[PDB]
Amino acid sequence: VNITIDLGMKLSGYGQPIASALSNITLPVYVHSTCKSSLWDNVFNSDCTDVLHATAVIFDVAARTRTNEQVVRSLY
Amino acid sequence: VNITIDLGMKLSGYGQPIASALSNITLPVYVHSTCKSSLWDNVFNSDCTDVLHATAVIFDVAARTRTNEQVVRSLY
Amino acid sequence: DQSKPWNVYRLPKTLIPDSYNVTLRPYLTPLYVFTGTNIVRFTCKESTNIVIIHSKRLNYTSHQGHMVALSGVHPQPVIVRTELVELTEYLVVHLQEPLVAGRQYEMNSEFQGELADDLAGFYRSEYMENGVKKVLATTHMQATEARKSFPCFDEPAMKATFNITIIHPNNLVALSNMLPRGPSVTWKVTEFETTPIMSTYLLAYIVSEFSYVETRAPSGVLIRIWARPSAINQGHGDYALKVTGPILDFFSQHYDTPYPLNKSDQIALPDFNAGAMENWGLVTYRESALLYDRQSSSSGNQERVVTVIAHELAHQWFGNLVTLEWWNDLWLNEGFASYVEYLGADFAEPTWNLKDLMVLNDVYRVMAVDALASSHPLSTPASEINTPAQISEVFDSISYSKGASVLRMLSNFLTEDLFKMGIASYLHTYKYGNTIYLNLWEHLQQVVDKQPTIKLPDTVSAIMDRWILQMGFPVITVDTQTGTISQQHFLLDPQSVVTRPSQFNYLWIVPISSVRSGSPQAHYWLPGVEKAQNDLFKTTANDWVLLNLNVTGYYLVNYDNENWKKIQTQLQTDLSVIPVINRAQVIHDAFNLASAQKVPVTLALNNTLFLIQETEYMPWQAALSSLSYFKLMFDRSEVYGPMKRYLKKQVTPLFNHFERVTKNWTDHPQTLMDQYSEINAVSTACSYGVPECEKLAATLFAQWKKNPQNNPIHPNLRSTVYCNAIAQGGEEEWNFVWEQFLKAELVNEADKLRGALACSNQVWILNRFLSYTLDPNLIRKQDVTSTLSSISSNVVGQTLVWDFVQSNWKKLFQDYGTGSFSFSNLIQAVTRRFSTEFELQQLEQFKKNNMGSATRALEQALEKTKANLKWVKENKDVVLRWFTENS
Amino acid sequence: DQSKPWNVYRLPKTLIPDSYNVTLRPYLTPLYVFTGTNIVRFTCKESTNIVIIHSKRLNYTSHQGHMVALSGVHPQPVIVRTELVELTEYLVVHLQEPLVAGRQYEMNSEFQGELADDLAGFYRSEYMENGVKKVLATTHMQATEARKSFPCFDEPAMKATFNITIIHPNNLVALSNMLPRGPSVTWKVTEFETTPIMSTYLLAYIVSEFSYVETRAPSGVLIRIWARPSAINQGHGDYALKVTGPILDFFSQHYDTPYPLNKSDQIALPDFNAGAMENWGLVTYRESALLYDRQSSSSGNQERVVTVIAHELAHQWFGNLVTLEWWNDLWLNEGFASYVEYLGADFAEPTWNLKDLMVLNDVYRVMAVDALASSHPLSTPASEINTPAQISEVFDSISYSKGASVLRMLSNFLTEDLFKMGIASYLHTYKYGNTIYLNLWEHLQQVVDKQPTIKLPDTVSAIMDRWILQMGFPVITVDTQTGTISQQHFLLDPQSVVTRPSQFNYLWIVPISSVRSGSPQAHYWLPGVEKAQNDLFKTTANDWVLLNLNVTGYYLVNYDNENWKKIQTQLQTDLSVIPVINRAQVIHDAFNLASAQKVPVTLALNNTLFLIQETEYMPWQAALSSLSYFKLMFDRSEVYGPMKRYLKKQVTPLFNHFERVTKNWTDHPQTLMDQYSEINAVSTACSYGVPECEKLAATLFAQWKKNPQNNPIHPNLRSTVYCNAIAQGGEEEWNFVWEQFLKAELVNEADKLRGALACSNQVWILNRFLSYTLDPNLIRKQDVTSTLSSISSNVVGQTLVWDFVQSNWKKLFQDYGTGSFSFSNLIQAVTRRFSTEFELQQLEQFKKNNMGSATRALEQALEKTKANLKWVKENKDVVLRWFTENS
Ligand SMILES: *[C@@H]1O[C@H](CO)[C@@H](O[C@@H]2O[C@H](CO)[C@@H](O)[C@H](O)[C@H]2NC(C)=O)[C@H](O)[C@H]1NC(C)=O
Ligand SMILES: *[C@@H]1O[C@H](CO)[C@@H](O[C@@H]2O[C@H](CO)[C@@H](O)[C@H](O)[C@H]2NC(C)=O)[C@H](O)[C@H]1NC(C)=O
Ligand SMILES: *[C@@H]1O[C@H](CO)[C@@H](O[C@@H]2O[C@H](CO)[C@@H](O)[C@H](O)[C@H]2NC(C)=O)[C@H](O)[C@H]1NC(C)=O
Ligand SMILES: *[C@@H]1O[C@H](CO)[C@@H](O[C@@H]2O[C@H](CO)[C@@H](O)[C@H](O)[C@H]2NC(C)=O)[C@H](O)[C@H]1NC(C)=O
Ligand SMILES: [Zn+2]
Ligand SMILES: [Zn+2]
Repeated sequence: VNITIDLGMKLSGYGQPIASALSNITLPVYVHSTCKSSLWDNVFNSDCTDVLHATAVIFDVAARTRTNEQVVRSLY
Repeated sequence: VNITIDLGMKLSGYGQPIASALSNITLPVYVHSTCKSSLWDNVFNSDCTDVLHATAVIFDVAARTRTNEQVVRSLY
Repeated sequence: DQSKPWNVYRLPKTLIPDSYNVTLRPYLTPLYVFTGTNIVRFTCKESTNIVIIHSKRLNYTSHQGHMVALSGVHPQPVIVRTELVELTEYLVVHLQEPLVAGRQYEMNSEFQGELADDLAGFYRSEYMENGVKKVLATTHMQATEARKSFPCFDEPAMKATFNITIIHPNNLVALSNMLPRGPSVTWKVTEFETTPIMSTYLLAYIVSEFSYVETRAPSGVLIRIWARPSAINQGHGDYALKVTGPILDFFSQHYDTPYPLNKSDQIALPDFNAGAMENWGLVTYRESALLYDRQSSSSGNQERVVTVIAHELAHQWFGNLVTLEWWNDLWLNEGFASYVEYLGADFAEPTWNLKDLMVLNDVYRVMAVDALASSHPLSTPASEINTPAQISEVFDSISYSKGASVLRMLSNFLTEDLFKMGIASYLHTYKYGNTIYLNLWEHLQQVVDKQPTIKLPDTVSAIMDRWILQMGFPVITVDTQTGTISQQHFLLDPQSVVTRPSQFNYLWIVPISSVRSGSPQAHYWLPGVEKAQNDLFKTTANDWVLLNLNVTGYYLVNYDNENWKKIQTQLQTDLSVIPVINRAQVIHDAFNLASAQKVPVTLALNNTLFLIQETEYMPWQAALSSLSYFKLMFDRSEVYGPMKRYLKKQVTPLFNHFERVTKNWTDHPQTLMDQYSEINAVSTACSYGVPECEKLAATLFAQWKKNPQNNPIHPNLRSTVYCNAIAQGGEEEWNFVWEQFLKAELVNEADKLRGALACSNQVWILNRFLSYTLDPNLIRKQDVTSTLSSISSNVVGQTLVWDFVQSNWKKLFQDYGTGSFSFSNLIQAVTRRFSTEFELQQLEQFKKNNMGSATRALEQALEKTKANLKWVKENKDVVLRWFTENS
Repeated sequence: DQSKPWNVYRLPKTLIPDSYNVTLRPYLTPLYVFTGTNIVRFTCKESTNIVIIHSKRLNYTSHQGHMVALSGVHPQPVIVRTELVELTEYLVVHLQEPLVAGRQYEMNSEFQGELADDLAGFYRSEYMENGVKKVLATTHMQATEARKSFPCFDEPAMKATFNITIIHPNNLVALSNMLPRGPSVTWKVTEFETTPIMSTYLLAYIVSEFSYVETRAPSGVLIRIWARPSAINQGHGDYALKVTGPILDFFSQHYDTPYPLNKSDQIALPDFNAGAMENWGLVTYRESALLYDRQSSSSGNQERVVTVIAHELAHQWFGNLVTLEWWNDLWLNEGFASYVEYLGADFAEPTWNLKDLMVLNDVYRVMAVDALASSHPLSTPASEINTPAQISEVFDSISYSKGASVLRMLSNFLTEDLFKMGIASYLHTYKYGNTIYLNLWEHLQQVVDKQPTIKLPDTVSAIMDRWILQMGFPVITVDTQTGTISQQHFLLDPQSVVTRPSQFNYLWIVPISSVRSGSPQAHYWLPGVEKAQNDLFKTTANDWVLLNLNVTGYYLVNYDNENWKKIQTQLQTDLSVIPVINRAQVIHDAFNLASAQKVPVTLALNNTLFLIQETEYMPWQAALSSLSYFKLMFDRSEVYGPMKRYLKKQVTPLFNHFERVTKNWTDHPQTLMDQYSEINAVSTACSYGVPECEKLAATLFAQWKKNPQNNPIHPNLRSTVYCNAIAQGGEEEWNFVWEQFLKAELVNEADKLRGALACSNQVWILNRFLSYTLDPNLIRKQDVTSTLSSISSNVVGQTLVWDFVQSNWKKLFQDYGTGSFSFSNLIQAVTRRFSTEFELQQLEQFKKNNMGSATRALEQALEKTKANLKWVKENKDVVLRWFTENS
């Protein structure tokens, strides 16, 4: 149904977008992706910028960035 | 007629192909381009490599490289 | 004149106190001073016509013509005279008639002292809060400083109850050992409940304006953490409160004795040079070691917090409930705490594997100073400590670290259960009393004799005599061709002469475990003879042995070359067979034996070849600690070329490993050991020119500089990133870091920035930094020497710092050589690269042109320079050949 | 005892030689020696009974009992005795009867000398060809060294014809001043034609195995270039042969006299420390200054070749055709050549604008040493030069550079046509004779008096007396508010005391040109008075003046502040109005006046603000030469921060300009000035951290390292690229450059690589280089000091080099202080950064602990250090403020 994925994105030490494993999935078949950025303290209180922008895709739920796709969680 | 252009190519101090103004044109309308490379001493005794490869194009006769075209001479 | 009893440093055994009534009234308004009144109730065990009581810098008020008044509890004594003896810090009262034995007497007095800025007795601490300056009144009365606050029998064996009363302004709050008796009613009076039977040096009371966070354990103990209101509001005291409870529960179960008191207050002070004091019921810390900030603190700070809390809470049973009879047994107290803190911490942090760090923190730290001919035994007769300076002399690193090591060894060869049973019996038998180490040995022997499982070659006291009565530790040499085993007194200097006699002729009774190709063997005892033979140490061409498992014994181990080669082959084949502690042990022992010219240095270098596949922290830490001397001796010569290369070759995989583990440095490990390993990997990779580490540091520094408000760099990596970015960059990075340092409010971040500022490769920048160090507005005085040492660590800054010190000798000596040991440490730190004859001649010329303690420091530097010159001349060619062949 | 004529250093005026017959037979087979026979024909002007003739280290053979034989051309003299006076280098023959006046006599002798390794007289030179060692026999008989080869009247005023004969192996060839008389017939005899009337010090003959390239001018002169056969085959002598002809034609037209001889041979020697010698018909050069390689030589080498050829070919008329009467007028000869070489070179290279470089090469080079109280005048009486050491003392930089400057000024204010006419008359009148400068002054005065156009304030000799009889030069101060003009003796030290008296009281008669806002004015003469007034120097609020046009006068110029501001505004508005030589002059004069505390240093710094839009070479060169002292004094302090920034801001456009002109560094300029400007731009941009220059250097070094066989880097940029790549990189670049240096066959490339090896920023690499300098197999002895100086130029290597020199003082003094001035230059080069009291105290302590010329060098270094300390303490704050405000 209306499945929502809250992705968490971080900027790596080399300056690359990395999809955090702390992303959340809600199952209360449209998919709604909400992106949140954070720092080393793992506090997702900032909206994602252009660089750290990913779309939730789908089994394994992954985050498609502008250059790659990274597996976040598994909906088993 | 059978116009031949002997282009002279050099590698710049930044590592870029530069078309030397010492290129030669012969008029004894097919165009035949022959590429020769050299060093700071201006001795075109080496065949052009892949990087320093240019094709003579056409008025002004120029040298089209893989990334740009540089005017070599003028056939006025 | 020892005939007069008031000329003897030891208090007479004629009068025994029972209870005290102390009333104090600090005057925080300035010439800061305090006034008070005191009542002492004592019993005369033997008839005497004189009363002697400790007193130090107290002005008394005349009472019927005399300083103090005396009465019975009635043949009232007549005070013929009363005087002060400043040499022995005494107050002598002469009575016209001898006191009747078996009768109790009360002495009243009224006195006025000073609240000075020296951390002794009842003093004052001035700090800066916001833009204002605030003053608090606190006590540090350890050892022989309770006499400075009120007249008392200031000896640990003199135990009495105390009734404390404080008079303080309404705007302040007062803390003591016990709970207040009720509400405090421009001045208020606070009274506290009667303390149990305790010693004078364990008392404390503090008047200040502080906030607290409180909790209650299921056992009913009220735990409070006190700090400045800002720190409490920011939540900097939450971790200490969280970990205090589990540690108290662990110590209650381990000692098999409930917590003796009802409350547990721990207070953090902005300025406390002592570090921590184990006052009964009111523990005092420095705020840099008790408060934890989850936004700017690294893992080392958290480990320090938990370990210091465990160490100070261990004293509540062992040290306060049962106290030492005299200051010559202090090693037994402190060392015990220094051993059990890890255990307590291991209970609070089960996943940190803290008990493995103790070796690196203690054993290897003390073996450096215990392997010298200038060492001293743990135990000395009580008659050799009478002067307060002699009393203060026993608080040294030997008493802590080596005491912890020997107690750990004793606990290991007696098993934990028997050790705990003996400790519990000892605590139960002598509660609210004083003891000597012989009583503990007797209790342990009683526990041992009641079980048939464990058998010892001799009694507990006989075994411990070898380890507490003579200095040093043995080296045990094993020949596996025949299985012969021998022991010898180990010294770092092969040409050293020991002039301190020993009653055992430097022979120990040694407990020895071992494995055979990873399979445990039977426990063995070296019986105190020079040589012996056994088949536990005889091997064929296939198997090998390794003795000191987990380094539970306080000795070094040496093998024959074939056994070393087999061990190296096993390390190159499968690391997991050999425990990680022993993997660090082989490196440490090989380097120490090479320094003593017992094995070639090439063997020590061969022992480091397995680090290319090692991901643990302790072997890397041991190897880097050993190779620091090589780096100091060879960083300005041709040997530095290959050596760096070799280290790079060794460190490239480890870094790569973490680069894969951390997901390009986004997620960081949660365990302490893995975090230490990651810090080591990043630091070593950036120090020896790995391009990925430099790129990481540059990118992180750029991210930080883009948004200085929020630091994107994890606190574990900040120092390495800052130093590497400054080293790679130029004036812009240095200026940015300097501007950040100037506006820094915290202490850890400011220290990290100041340390990073010394990594510059430009001569003019370093000279400008040296010029900055002369201004107190930019660099604080208490940091100046540290800064210099950091600038001395740079290979470019060695000559600059030496010239700066030579040019400013008088000012530096005046500012840091009056009563502090920081000047000697600065002199030692700036001369440790000297290994050439030209440098030796220059140092000798400087000494000749500069003729107190400065000359002694120069002489020690000259001796160290001569030793370094000899070592370099002896080892340069072979180490260069090895590094070229193995890089 | 001056009564005896053989104790007088000056030869008697009694005997005059007419012709010589010299026969020589070198023995290249080794104890190398040579033998010969000699015949001297002379006339006795006055009757005498003694014969004195120069002779130095010649073993004679007995002829009838005496060393030499004498006969008439017959009252045969009887030789009573013959002896050698070693002090005056004489051979004295005593005759029983006085010689008859008006009669000619012949003296025969047979002698045997040594072919030593010292470059004096007839000596030997040993060089390495391929893998073998070869020996040649050559002569350097300048000054007073022809007596060392054969007995002669060795004075320049003694002129005679010569007949030379050589006996040499068949495998060798022999060269002399004249053409051989015919074919040379295991030994061969070569005879040469009779020389014209010439002096003894101009003779030369060389026996060697050399090849030559020949050509014939349209005038009929055969021009030959001689060198080693390998160099001739490779074509390294083509440029010299090409340029020799045009220079000879120019000198034939300029002197208005044809070439006196028939052939012109120029020979390059592998080892010739003298540089070049102007032997008549056979000029000798060092191969590093005569041979040009079109594959590895830069533009500086080509300019040096053409200028040295012109300088040596100028002597064929002025110096050889007409010679000095005595060694006290040498400044007239050398200086003249030092002025005309550029002119000759300007004819050979019309597009190089060489005549503008002379200032930078000569005037500004000599004003540094002529502005000291220790200077000396150009002209001295002949009676003050008698000792050969005194004769050698006159060959100093003053005689060359200041002589060239004064002769250039004289030529400019007399116009070129009149100067050439006077020179031609002087050459025609005194051909094959000797002169003094008064004769040249008289000829110039005669030419001046024969024309009405040019008018002088006095005679030529009266004007030149002010410039040749007193030391120093004036500074001319102009006040434009009133038009007043004054002159003063200029000294660099404001607190210097001049103790050398002057007959003119240090007042000159000064020729002054000027422009008014770019418009020429009328020529003016300062008449030898301290102060004067004229309306040529009075300006309104709009116009400005500038005096020394093209710096044709040997003096400094100072203005009032308003005129300086107007000049600076004009420079910021339009550069083209002011000539480029004067654009360099303003900077040079401002800095020199600031050093003398006549103008504030801020004015000198303001004068450099126009360089941000300057694309010429001379102003940049002058500014960098002036700022080298600032860089030396401030490269280890806080002033180095802003200063570099400012220089970067000034150099960024110029670099960009050439980046656009050269088409990303592919096509390089063809004119000498543009090439110098490009070299300056690249060097300055890379030295002060311009990222584009660093990227260019890294890319070029990578291209070179990819294919070491062919060097893709243009020879003009090789030094900068190598040094910058080594500075940016690490051990790999340094090792590559070191390996290239070890296998280098040429000299210029090896020198460039060795200089680049000293740009490393690593302490251990620099220490390893210092260790390498101790091995003669790696670094040659003759380069060692130079290498040290280069390592001293690095700010990191200053302390390392100073410590190395202090540690190896004795060996360095033994190897380079025995008879060479290289040790003094090394001492001066390694101590020029000393500006602090600590460094001064250390230097004084070293001097006290090290007590010949070494102590004098240390004392001079102490004085320089004191001056530097005072200057830094006086200027640091203001220069820091200026650099911060203008960066
Ligand atoms: C300190 O205060 C305590 C009570 O807090 C006093 O102990 C009491 O003393 C009185 C008077 O001697 C006895 O009657 C009580 O039995 C004591 N209470 C007990 C034992 O619980 C103590 O004496 C005071 N100390 C002094 C006065 O020196
Ligand atoms: C350190 O290891 C090296 C390399 O294995 C050892 O040198 C070898 O020694 C064996 C004999 O045990 C020789 O057969 C090899 O040829 C040696 N290899 C070399 C020199 O490259 C060296 O002995 C070890 N050092 C010790 C044990 O001190
Ligand atoms: C040097 O050789 C020259 C010839 O090359 C000699 O000059 C000739 O000398 C003879 C003998 O006196 C005269 O008869 C000739 O007239 C001279 N030739 C001329 C003037 O052209 C010269 O005498 C020789 N020098 C000596 C012998 O000292
Ligand atoms: C160098 O140039 C500066 C900048 O122009 C001069 O300082 C100025 O002086 C004028 C007066 O002539 C003042 O009106 C300006 O305010 C000054 N500007 C500043 C200080 O920024 C300076 O005098 C010059 N130095 C000299 C001539 O020695
Ligand atoms: Zn403790
Ligand atoms: Zn000359």
